[PDB]
Amino acid sequence: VAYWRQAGLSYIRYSQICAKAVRDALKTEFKANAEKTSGSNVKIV
Amino acid sequence: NLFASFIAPTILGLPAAVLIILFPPLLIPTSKYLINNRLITTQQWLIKLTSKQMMTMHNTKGRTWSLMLVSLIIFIATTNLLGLLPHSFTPTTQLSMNLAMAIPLWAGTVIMGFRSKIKNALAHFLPQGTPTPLIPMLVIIETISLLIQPMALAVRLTANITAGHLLMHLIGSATLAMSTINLPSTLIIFTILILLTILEIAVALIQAYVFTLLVSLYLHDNT
Amino acid sequence: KIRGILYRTHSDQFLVAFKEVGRKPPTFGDASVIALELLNSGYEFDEGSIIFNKFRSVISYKTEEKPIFSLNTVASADSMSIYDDIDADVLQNYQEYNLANIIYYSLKE
Amino acid sequence: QMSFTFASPTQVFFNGANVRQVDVPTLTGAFGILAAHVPTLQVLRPGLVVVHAEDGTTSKYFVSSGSIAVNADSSVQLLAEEAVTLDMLDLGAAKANLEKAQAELVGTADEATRAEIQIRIEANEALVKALE
Amino acid sequence: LQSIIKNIWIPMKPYYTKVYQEIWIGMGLMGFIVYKIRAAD
Amino acid sequence: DIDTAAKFIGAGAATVGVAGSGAGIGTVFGSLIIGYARNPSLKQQLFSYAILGFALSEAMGLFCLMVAFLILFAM
Amino acid sequence: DIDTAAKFIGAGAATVGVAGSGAGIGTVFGSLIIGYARNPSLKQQLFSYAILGFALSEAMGLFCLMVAFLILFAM
Amino acid sequence: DIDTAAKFIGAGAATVGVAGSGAGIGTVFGSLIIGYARNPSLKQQLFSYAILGFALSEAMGLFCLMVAFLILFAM
Amino acid sequence: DIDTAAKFIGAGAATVGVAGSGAGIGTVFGSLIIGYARNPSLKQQLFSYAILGFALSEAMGLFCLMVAFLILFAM
Amino acid sequence: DIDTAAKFIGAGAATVGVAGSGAGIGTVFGSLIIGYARNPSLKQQLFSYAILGFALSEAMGLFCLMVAFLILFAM
Amino acid sequence: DIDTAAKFIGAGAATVGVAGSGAGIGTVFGSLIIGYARNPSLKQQLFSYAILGFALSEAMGLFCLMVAFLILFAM
Amino acid sequence: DIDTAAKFIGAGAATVGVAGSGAGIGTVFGSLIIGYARNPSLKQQLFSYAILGFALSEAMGLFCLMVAFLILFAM
Amino acid sequence: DIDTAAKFIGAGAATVGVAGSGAGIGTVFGSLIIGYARNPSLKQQLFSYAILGFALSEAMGLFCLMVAFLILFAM
Repeated sequence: VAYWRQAGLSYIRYSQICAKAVRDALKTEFKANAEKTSGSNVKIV
Repeated sequence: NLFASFIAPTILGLPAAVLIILFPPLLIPTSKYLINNRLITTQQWLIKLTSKQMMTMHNTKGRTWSLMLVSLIIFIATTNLLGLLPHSFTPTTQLSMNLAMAIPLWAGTVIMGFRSKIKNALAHFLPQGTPTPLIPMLVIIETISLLIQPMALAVRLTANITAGHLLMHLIGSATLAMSTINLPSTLIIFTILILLTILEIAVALIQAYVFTLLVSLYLHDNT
Repeated sequence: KIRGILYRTHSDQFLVAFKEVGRKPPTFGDASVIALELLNSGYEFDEGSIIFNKFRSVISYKTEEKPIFSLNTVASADSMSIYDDIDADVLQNYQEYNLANIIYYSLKE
Repeated sequence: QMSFTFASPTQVFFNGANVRQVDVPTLTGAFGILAAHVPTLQVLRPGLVVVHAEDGTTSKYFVSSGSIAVNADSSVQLLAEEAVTLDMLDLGAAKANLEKAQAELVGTADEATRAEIQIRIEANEALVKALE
Repeated sequence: LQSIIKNIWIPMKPYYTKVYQEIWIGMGLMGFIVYKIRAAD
Repeated sequence: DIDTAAKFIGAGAATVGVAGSGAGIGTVFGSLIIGYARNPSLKQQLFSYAILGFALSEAMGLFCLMVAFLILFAM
Repeated sequence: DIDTAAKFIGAGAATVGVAGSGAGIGTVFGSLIIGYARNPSLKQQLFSYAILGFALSEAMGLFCLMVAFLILFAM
Repeated sequence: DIDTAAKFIGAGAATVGVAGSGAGIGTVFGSLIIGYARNPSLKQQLFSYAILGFALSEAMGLFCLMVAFLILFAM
Repeated sequence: DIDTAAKFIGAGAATVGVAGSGAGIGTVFGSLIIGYARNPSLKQQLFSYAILGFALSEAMGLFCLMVAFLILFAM
Repeated sequence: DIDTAAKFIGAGAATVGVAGSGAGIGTVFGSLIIGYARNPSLKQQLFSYAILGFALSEAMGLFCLMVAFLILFAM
Repeated sequence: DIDTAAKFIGAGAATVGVAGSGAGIGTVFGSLIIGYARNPSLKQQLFSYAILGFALSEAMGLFCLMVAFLILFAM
Repeated sequence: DIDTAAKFIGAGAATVGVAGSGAGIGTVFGSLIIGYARNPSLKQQLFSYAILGFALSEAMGLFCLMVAFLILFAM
Repeated sequence: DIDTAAKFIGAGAATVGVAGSGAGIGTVFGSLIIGYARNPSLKQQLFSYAILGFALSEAMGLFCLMVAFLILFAM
């Protein structure tokens, strides 16, 4: 029982945050391309 | 009788233990050259590795003691190994020498830990999250442990080398007393002696390194 | 399209839909958003199934349906007794991540 | 004997390969996986992943999250959400993000966003330490 | 007195005056302890 | 005297019982190391229990020493 | 007297048996640390068992001390 | 008497053997804590085994005390 | 007599050796608790091994008691 | 005789040393239970090691009993 | 003299109590090995606790030796 | 003689210290069983460490027996 | 003499305390086996800690033997 699960999160959120952290710490050479390949366009209705 | 190897050696009425204590550093030649022979090459490599493995954890104030600690871990080590030579007198087997290596070092470390940082120094006697009803004894126990640690160092080294050499000598005597009886038993005891000798080499190195590491961690605590 | 086609005859049996899918090649961010929305819905599905169009060839495609189990399913599955360092928390995290994975896979197909 | 399958949503690093040992940073600790390992399944936390090939060379990737699964047939599947090779990163950006997240932490007060911040901090700490 | 203070006292001074002061105090304490021991014998 | 002698013997014996406290603190702090290595976010809280654990182990140890002195001086 | 002497010896001996309780509480609280570090949501409940565990370890320890005093005073 | 004296000594000695039961219950309840922290749904069932485990540890402890009294009174 | 006295002393001493069986059963049943908490589907089978484990621990314990009686009565 | 008496005392003492083998087999079979509960496919192989483990624990135990008899009869 | 004799006996007895510190450091460093093998990123921090753990185990051990010398020389 | 008697007593006592080696090998081979059940691919390598582990446990045990004989014959 | 006799008794007693070091090294090397079986990439580093762990366990053991000889010869 990790701390964030005690806070009410979900591993999907954990994974999003971690992937975003690795994408931001990416060099500007690869940063735009990597961010493109993981951008979210879906919209809830 | 049995402790003949630990009596302060004298030759021609002269206290030749001094020469034995002075000798180890004669096995570490130095050189201002850039490329040098094999011995100094490997020895500089070993000193580099030891310095890296020991001092790294310390802050900028601790690493000033670096020259001390490395020297320590060399001296002891060499002495220990020189002990494993036949008929050699091992000066680490003497409680006097280890006391004089420990009490000054641990002493000065606690001294400098008290001079500055006196607040947290007296606060290290109390762990962080201690509830109230058990405060007093938790102080006195730390007091005893701290105020005795040098004794622990000195004895842990002294008697360890003592027991090592004494047991090697006893199994040697046993092999002697089995020379005129079953030859296969003589060979078995001899092999046990060989294994014990290897273990004694290892214990020499390890005891040097552990004495060093303990003093180093005390320094780290008081810095 | 599927929401508009199924909304009339099936409106009560409906939780959430999604748009903006189809213009851009789908990426894992989309699937993660969908998994988020599905978990944060106040509906604990004991079982589920995703239905997509498994691409077979440039001329052929087969409408396929993959199953989607829940935490209790994999937990109580006796064949899961041979898997190691397993508890409800790890299985929950792995369940959620596999949900997102299979949604991504269905999208890319 | 070990059939490895290291994959990312957009890229396949290994596939059915034959390595000797893979080290993964599972959310419940790090551990190694060699052939015939006990069957298990785990989720990952941001960390290095060193894959040891039979020859002896080691490929050191970095994964932010995902799922490792080793099965009865010594078939390992490691799926990682963002699997970057260590060269595509830098220490300064990581350290700066770490500072920003620590600052937001000492500023924030609500458990949900506090946990979010702490997760970001964990990712960035793992980053800085894993790089160098 | 020459090449002695030049090759011994020269390098060690920064250690012998600032790094090792507490070491000297501990040396004094150890010497006093040893003297007390040798006394009660 | 035989009484004084037996006081010394019983003192050493009752002192033996501190090995239990020694092993107890060993176990407690070992488990604290493991538990922290697992779930470091709880460090603070964990440490609390540790102290308490320690606080009872030494407890029993104390009793031993108690009899020791309570034989060495009070009797 | 030889009787008083043996009373002291047997008292120290029976006191030795508290090392078992020492190690027992050590183990119990170490396991509590680990179990809490794993599943902290159960902390409260876990703690209960701990106390109970402790409550039986000290139990056996008590018996030792019992004989101790039951030899030192009652006999 | 020397007989009475040796009875006291042997009683303390045979009493020493309760440390084993002490450590045994310590281990049993520690393991129960861990096993419950892992799979709490089985708590009830687990507890059963615990008691049984305990019921045999104290068992051996009893034997020690047995000889103790069986030397202190019956002999 | 000195012989009878030493019989009592040696009996208590040989009795001390039951602490090993005590701790052994403690460990065995603790491990059984853990192993069942981890793979409960194997409970039955696991239990078997437990008994066997127990059956050898008590085994060694028996030997101790053996000498005990084999000194107390047969000698 | 004092010699016979000391033979009995030393026999009981040397017998004490079987507690080590008792706890050793306890640990070995407990670990076997756990290891089987985790990777049952290896049961056969695991069992082998267990026996070997046991075969050395009893080994040391034997030595104790050895001196025992080697004092009780040979001396 | 009987006094000197009992001093020697009580010294050996009080010395027995160092086995507790021995097992305690054994457990502490074993747990450190495990905890480091699990979460190596915390190595430094973990090591700290280890030392502290050690620093209290030896603590109790010291007390034993204390009485030892405090009987051998001071009494 | 009282000397011969004390030689026998001290021999049995120094022999007691083999229980430590017994439990040590028990633990080592139990851990080997577990570690192999986890990561069997490393079996060979693991076994090596085991032997070494064993090779030091018996080591300490040897010392005990040493004093034993070094009292029984050499003194 | 009674002095020499008590020297032998106290020597055997103080020797008993090596069981702690025996079990300590047993635990240390068992944990090393487990920790290596888990995270073999750290083998080298792990081994270091092991030695250190060992280096302190034997430490306490040494003290026991110390008193032993420091009673057998120095006193």
